[PDB]
Amino acid sequence: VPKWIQLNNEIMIQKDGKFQFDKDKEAVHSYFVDYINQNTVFFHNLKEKLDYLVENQYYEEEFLSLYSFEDIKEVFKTAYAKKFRFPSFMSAFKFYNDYALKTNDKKKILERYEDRISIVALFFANGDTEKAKEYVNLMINQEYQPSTPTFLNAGRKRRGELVSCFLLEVNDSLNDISRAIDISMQLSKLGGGVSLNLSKLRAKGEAIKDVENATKGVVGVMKLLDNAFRYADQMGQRQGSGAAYLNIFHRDINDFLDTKKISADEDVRVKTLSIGVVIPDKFVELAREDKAAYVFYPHTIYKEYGQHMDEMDMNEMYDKFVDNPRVKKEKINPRKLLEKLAMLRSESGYPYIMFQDNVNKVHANNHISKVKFSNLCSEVLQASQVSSYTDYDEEDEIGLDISCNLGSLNILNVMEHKSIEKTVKLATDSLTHVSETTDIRNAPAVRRANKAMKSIGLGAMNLHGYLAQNGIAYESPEARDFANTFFMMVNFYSIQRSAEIAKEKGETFDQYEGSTYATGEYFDKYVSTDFSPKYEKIANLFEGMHIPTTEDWKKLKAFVAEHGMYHSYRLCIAPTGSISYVQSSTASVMPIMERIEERTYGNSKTYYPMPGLASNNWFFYKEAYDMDMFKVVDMIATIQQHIDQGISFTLFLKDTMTTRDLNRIDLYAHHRGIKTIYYARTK
Amino acid sequence: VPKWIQLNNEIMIQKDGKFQFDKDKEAVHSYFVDYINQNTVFFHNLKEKLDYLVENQYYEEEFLSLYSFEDIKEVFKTAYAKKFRFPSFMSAFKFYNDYALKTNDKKKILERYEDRISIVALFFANGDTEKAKEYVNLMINQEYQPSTPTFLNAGRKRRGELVSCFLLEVNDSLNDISRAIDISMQLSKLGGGVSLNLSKLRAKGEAIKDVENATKGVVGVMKLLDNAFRYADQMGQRQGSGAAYLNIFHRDINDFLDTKKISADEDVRVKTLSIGVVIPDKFVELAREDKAAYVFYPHTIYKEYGQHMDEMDMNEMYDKFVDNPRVKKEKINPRKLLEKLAMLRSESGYPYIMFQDNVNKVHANNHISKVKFSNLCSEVLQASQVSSYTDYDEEDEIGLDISCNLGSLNILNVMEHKSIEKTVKLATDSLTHVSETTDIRNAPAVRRANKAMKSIGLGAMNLHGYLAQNGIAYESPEARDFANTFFMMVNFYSIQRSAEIAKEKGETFDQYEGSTYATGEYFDKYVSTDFSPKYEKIANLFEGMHIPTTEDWKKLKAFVAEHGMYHSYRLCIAPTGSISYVQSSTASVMPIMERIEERTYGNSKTYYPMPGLASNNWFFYKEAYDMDMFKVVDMIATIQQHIDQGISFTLFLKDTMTTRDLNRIDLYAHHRGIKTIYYARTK
Amino acid sequence: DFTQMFYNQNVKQFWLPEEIALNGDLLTWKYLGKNEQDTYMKVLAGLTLLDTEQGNTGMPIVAEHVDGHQRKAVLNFMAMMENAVHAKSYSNIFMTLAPTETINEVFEWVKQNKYLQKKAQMIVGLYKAIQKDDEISLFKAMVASVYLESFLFYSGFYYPLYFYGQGKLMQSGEIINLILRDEAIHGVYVGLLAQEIYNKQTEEKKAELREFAIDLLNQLYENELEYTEDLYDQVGLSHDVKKFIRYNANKALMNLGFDPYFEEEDINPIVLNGLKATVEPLKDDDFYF
Amino acid sequence: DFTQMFYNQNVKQFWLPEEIALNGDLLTWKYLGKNEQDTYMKVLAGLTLLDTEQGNTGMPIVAEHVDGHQRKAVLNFMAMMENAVHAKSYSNIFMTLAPTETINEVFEWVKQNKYLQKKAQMIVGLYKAIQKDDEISLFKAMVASVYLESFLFYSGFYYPLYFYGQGKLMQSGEIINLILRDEAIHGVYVGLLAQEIYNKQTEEKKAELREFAIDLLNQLYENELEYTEDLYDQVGLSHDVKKFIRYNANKALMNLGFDPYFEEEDINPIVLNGLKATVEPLKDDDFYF
Ligand SMILES: Nc1ncnc2c1ncn2[C@@H]1O[C@H](COP(=O)(O)OP(=O)(O)OP(=O)(O)O)[C@@H](O)[C@H]1O
Ligand SMILES: Nc1ncnc2c1ncn2[C@@H]1O[C@H](COP(=O)(O)OP(=O)(O)OP(=O)(O)O)[C@@H](O)[C@H]1O
Ligand SMILES: Cc1cn([C@H]2C[C@H](O)[C@@H](COP(=O)(O)OP(=O)(O)OP(=O)(O)O)O2)c(=O)[nH]c1=O
Ligand SMILES: [Mg+2]
Ligand SMILES: [Mg+2]
Ligand SMILES: [Mn+2]
Ligand SMILES: [Mn+2]
Ligand SMILES: [Mn+2]
Ligand SMILES: [Mn+2]
Repeated sequence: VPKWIQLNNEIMIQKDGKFQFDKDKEAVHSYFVDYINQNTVFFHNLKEKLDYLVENQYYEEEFLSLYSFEDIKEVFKTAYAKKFRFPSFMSAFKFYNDYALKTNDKKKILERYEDRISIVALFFANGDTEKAKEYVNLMINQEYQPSTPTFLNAGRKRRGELVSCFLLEVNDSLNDISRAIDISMQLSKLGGGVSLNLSKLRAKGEAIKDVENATKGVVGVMKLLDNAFRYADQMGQRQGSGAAYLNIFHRDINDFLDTKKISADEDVRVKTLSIGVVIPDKFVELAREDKAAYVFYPHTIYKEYGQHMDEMDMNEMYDKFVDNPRVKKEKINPRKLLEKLAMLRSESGYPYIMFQDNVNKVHANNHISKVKFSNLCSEVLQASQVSSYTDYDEEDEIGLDISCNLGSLNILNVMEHKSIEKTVKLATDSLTHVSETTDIRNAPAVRRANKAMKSIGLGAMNLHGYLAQNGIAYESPEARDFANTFFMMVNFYSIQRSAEIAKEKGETFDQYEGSTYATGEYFDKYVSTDFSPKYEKIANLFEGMHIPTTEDWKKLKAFVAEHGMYHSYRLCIAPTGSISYVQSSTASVMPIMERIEERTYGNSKTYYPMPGLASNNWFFYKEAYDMDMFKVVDMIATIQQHIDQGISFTLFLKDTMTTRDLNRIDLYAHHRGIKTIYYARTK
Repeated sequence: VPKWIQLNNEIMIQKDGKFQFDKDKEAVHSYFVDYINQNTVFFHNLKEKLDYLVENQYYEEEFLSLYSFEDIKEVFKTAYAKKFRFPSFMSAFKFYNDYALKTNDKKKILERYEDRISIVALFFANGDTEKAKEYVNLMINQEYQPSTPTFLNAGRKRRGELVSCFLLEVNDSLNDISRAIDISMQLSKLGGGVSLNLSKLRAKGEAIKDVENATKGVVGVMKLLDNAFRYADQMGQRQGSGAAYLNIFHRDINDFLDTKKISADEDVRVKTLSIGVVIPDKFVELAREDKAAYVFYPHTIYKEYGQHMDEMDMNEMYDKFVDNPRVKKEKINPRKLLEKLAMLRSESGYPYIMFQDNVNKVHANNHISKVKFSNLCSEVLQASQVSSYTDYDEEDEIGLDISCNLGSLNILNVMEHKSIEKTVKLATDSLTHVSETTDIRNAPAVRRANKAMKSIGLGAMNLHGYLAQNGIAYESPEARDFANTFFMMVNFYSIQRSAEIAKEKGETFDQYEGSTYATGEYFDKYVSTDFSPKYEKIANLFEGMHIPTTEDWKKLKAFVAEHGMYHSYRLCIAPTGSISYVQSSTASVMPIMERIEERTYGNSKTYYPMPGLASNNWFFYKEAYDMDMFKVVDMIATIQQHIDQGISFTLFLKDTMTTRDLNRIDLYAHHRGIKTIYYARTK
Repeated sequence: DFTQMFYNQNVKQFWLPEEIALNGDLLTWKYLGKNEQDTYMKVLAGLTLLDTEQGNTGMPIVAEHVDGHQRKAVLNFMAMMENAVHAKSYSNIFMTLAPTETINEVFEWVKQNKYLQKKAQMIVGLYKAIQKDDEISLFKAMVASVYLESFLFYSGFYYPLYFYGQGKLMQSGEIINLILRDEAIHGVYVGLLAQEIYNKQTEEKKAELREFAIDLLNQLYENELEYTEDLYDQVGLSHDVKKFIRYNANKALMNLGFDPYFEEEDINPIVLNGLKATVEPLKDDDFYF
Repeated sequence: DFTQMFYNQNVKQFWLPEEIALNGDLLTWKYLGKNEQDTYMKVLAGLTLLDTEQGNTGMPIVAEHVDGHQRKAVLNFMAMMENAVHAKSYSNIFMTLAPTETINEVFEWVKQNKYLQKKAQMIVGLYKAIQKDDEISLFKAMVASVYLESFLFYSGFYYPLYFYGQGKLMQSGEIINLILRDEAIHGVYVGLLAQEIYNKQTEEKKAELREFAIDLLNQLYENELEYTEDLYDQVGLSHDVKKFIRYNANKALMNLGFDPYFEEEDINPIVLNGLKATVEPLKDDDFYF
């Protein structure tokens, strides 16, 4: 057992009835005195290091060639002047095991934290030394964290794509299904998580070229996609991850759900394909009134109306579908379906729940399309247009496939530096740069939507960490007040930066003129409701920072009207799995699952306390499972009212609560305006 | 139970110790006087029938519009003038259950045998009334039988494709793999059996752009193809059938074979994809000498030499592969691999065995490409060039994917009518028409190969029926002499018709100038060796027909040199599974499995005696399992010497014999020049 | 050829009642109508009563007359599952859903019920008629046993599976599914033992045993139709239950190596949702001809 | 007052030999003398025979005649353990340690060994003499069963325990300890049932039953002495084993409610060292907040 691992395991050993949290710091020192410095490759000067990394195909020549060597050296010096120290052993371990650049033999460390941050900053700035230094100060203060793809791969020649969330629309044809399989394989090859909408696909027992009972339904397509994702597994590094979304009014919805049951046969169950269910308000109304619902055959609806079932508003179309004899449908019990969803989420955490009307009643780009499905993490909610992939030697009709750009603000570090505006604007600029530098040659609709929509996702993390280190309970009304104010400022500065980029470049996102930003509707609740903190403690937390008022929001609305907005979507709160360790932050805006988490690496045990955990804030670091899920829903809705896309919202349940409690949490989330529900993790 | 069912079951009720074969005839009468005539749909005249079939989307109106109604009436009258009667109940039952056109609800019979034959003939003639009458006389006499796709689907609006088998070359890339999956689904949707050569795909543990041990090998692609064929299953009517072919020198050859082991795990086992193994002469030489062999990693060979492992001759490059340190290889025991092949064929009948050198030592189009794999029935052996399917928005390099149209000569009916020449020429014309009117819009390499190669497959059926009905034992040297003479005549007249078509159209198949037809090498054994019958009985059997001599072959060689050949490939002997029932013929050139076969249909059981089975020819209808497989190999080699493509050669084994006997049969087949071995069916 | 394989499958399916917590069923039980609760109780009592006969007589009597140590062990294991596992499981379900007085009354009713008694006594009659060293009488009893395991239970299993497929009474439905999975393998195994006896007989004796099996099936089937209407008409399910009986009758026949008697039918989707050749090395000179 | 607790104890003791990997004994087995291996094989073969008959005959027949579904469930479970678990475990041991020919030879040896045949004849004879509704014949068979469980197995158990206690053949020894743990509770349970019948008798009848029990014990004992000498003389342990079987004879008598018959002796200290989530329906009030 290594010395740093012993020093880390000494945390659980209680002295005077208290955990030895400070010992973790010592572990970090050991982890750097015994391992990191010994296995870190050192060079006589930075010029030699850069030459070795470029020549050995570690870095890219293009992004480094935009700067003189003096500017690169100045950026590296700015990164190293902070003298950044990892506060916990797990932060440094996760960085140097997951993100630090290693030799081809994987035994030496080529990149420190400062080196990786400097390289990512130089990639972000695209030739501006001052902008690169600003990015270096942003990331070394740990105010902003690029996502795992961006942080890991920026500036590296041997790399995947910087985007890892991809949403694909699948049209109801064999050509479109095969193209979707191909694109899923190509994007998993790039290292991205792929979500596919299967609602347009006709159900099982439908007609193919006017022969009856011929379609295999969406379950056969799910089997094909599951095989494709198993095959494309990042060159045998990570398990291929894919998601499939189906509307709850699709007839296959039960069989869809049956793919996640343990009792399902081998020809029914898909193991590497996550599933999500899109639930329109009509289904919730039918379940609430206990009226029996109807699941429709999509192809009959398409033949009758010329549009797909998921392309029209089910609230106004459901009665017409039911009363139409030419539309084929099957009787179901919506309450039984809700109970089945709750039971499946209890067993396996699936499916993801998308409340379609909750997403689309605040969606700014409904003119382009309504949000029909979400991503693999159930937080990307954007307009998508299906593509018509025709036969060979025939021109395809390329639509819009969602691929947003991830990046997370560290709420604790951002707010302690009183730099919400600067961090949000710099993160928006970096996300815009990464979106502009993304070029996928095997996903035509993804590339077209990236060029047109210019959608980015700016998330936040360390919400619970910040609240606990400031003596605020996550379920307290003060925490929701802080979340409201902080995320309203984040939205304000994100919109301001998007409008500034649109003014500078002279271009907005495609079909912006029809958006609620152009019409000013988006700013309605912002020009009438003041989002300043209602509690003195939160106001003192925001001291030293200008909180945008209704007049500021009116000025921003006028600015957007005059200049437009560059990004169709700006904010989405991703789970932030492993980057939260490196940043010493709690994951996403979720409450912490455990105060101290026990992990097993190799044959060794390691202990990670939550950041800033001590005896004084032990009570404020309440575990997520012990919390009331209604108050967690309230906080997530408070944040969601300022996020244009969704939030990865995992439910944290105890083994005691039943499926009725899960359904109640889901229905309260639907009532409170929650757009997506990610997971049902049972303790 | 139906009256005809009782009459057919009365065959096995012996009277005076003999089977009541004549009862079978009675059954047909019943089957027509109680079911077919009552279930048939009669019109006032042919005009009303044709109009009803045209407007109700049963028939394509284009092929019928090329004839005036008087000509169509004359063709139908020619078909009905023969007064064709089905001699066995099973012939009529199979036609009216599998090939006769029924209504949309399948409650009535719209097409008689004469109606189907007339429609197929009118489609074949393409506006020529005299040619349509010739086709009608050829098919109503049952001298020639179009394949099941062509016979069933010719002239139908709801038809599929007339091509039975498709062969795809899969290049070593994710884009090519995805395109192969798409094309396999498209062609299975069209109803054709798809064969894919996986020998170019790099083995398991190869590098995908400098990251090693990343590839899943051919087994992952096999699983993808298996799921694709499961999904595309002819709209749920016929199970999707696919074939995978791998060279025996591929490193994955064991894992490949492990897909068919009955103890294979679900993550490896493949159940809807047939497997074939391509064995060069080098492997047989290594096994014979007991020298340990080496299987190779295709990607290392491609990197070192710039060509795929199956793209070059292993007999001359195996030592270079072994001595090359930059080529990666694994040690295997070739005798152990042969024993594994024999055990697998005993257990499940797989893999198909393709003796590559036996195919390519007489292959006429080696300049275009060597034959690297076979079809799903292991009888199509043609040159194929792999396609380079590139990224989206990039032009693809379209290669040649094999596809040929099947058609079988009924040997008994052809020789009874003394019309080898006329039947062969008319069948060649019909297959040329089927190739010309075939246009597949989702398989580009298949379309290009169909347009360029113009390859057709003219098979033969009722070899054993003709031999047994003429008092010739199938294993006798007289039977092999008859096969030699008959198939030399078939080859002569097929080459003559191909050259005549090339002369009349002024065009040959692509790259004909480099073929052995153009250089005259193909005719060598035909201009030096006489293939006239060596036995007086066979010569009497061939009386009334001009058997080509060496002078006729020299004249044909000169004619080909002057005019060329329209078809790259002309003769391939398919299994002819279910259409042999309608023709009252034994399946293909294979010996009969059983004298009387008991088949269960619905809740009833039926007995089909072999065509012409009686007391005097009971022992001439020797069952295949009771026959010496070495003499069957001799027969198949004798036929194969006159067939440019392969023959679907099924091995018929007894349970008592061991895997060593199967290996001996395989090695004798390789020694005798057998190109492919189809199945190892054990009694 | 088969006893060790069945031994393995049997012992690896071992389970105990205590593993499934039953109390959470009360959360759906309270929402069923009186007719639904009545049918469920009656079906449950029917299964309980029949399974007791199988544990006390059916399996032990067959184990007694079958020769072979390994077969006796497998049969003993199956008898154990009836008496120690299944019987306790049925009792547990009852005690959870009904008070003591209600349980006693339901069993009094089902004990007097004409259709339940007819089938119970028909099966028991054949077990009592087995004679020492007479393989014909043993075969007849095995046929009766297969009919119970693979056919007669299924008019009863229908209802718990119907609820289980709808998300109702999930804990007791899980228990029933485990029981049913045991009875399926019991039926297949006893079926193979019956085929062994059948295959030792002359052609005339075989035809006579086939007639026995079909005649017995017919008697039981006609009583099942009456049993079915008696229980399921009040909840409107009898048509679909009848399809399920015929489908399972066909499985029972196939277990006995006989052809299906009834035409193939589709089953209620809710209930569906609830539900070497000798290796010889190459010796060389096999490559030369 | 006791069946339920025996039911719970029996089912909680459930095990399969496959749970214990046996390849660890391969070396300590290889190292034993030919005499030691011979005695060991034969000892386990004698045990296999006893469990074969206890499972096939003894436990099922007693189950048939004992009244009460719970008592029958315990006896059925014990029967299953005898032939499906215990008897089979010995074959697992044999198949690991010995070549097929040695295994074949030892099973041939049980058939021709006069002491093993005599003890089987005597015990099985009493089982097959049970008459329906005749409690005295049942008592006699239960005495025989207790003597098999608590006395007769022990001439066999000695040797695996003797090795286990020296740290030899410890995986096989683990199996044997599990078997012994089962037989101890089987002997107590059957003993309690025998006492029930004995306690119903007149004093005169009781006196005769004690005579039967003691005469039977002495007859079995005298045969076991000869069996013990036959097996253990070649390994030098006969006198030690004899002390062990007398010790266990007293335990068998005690299980029957009788006083010890043999005087206490020091036993070899080596041998002593050898010893889904809950589901609720959705209410209309859960849709409003
Ligand atoms: N907690 C930590 N986080 C990150 N790096 C660390 C940490 N502890 C030590 N190191 C690394 O090890 C070096 C030694 O640091 P130490 O605590 O011994 O003193 P120092 O004054 O920071 O040293 P130096 O002269 O290297 O700057 C640091 O410069 C840094 O590179
Ligand atoms: N074996 C058969 N094959 C094909 N069609 C048959 C067969 N048997 C009967 N039919 C059909 O059923 C009709 C019944 O007539 P059948 O053969 O009994 O003799 P028919 O009335 O004297 O006239 P004909 O033989 O001249 O048609 C036939 O005309 C024919 O259309
Ligand atoms: C992407 C991917 C490829 N492969 C295998 C199958 C293909 O035959 C083979 C080639 O993939 P390619 O698509 O050719 O990958 P590449 O072109 O980026 O890499 P290279 O330059 O080396 O050609 O890699 C996998 O096994 N799994 C995968 O996920
Ligand atoms: Mg379409
Ligand atoms: Mg490549
Ligand atoms: Mn039972
Ligand atoms: Mn049972
Ligand atoms: Mn025992
Ligand atoms: Mn015992």
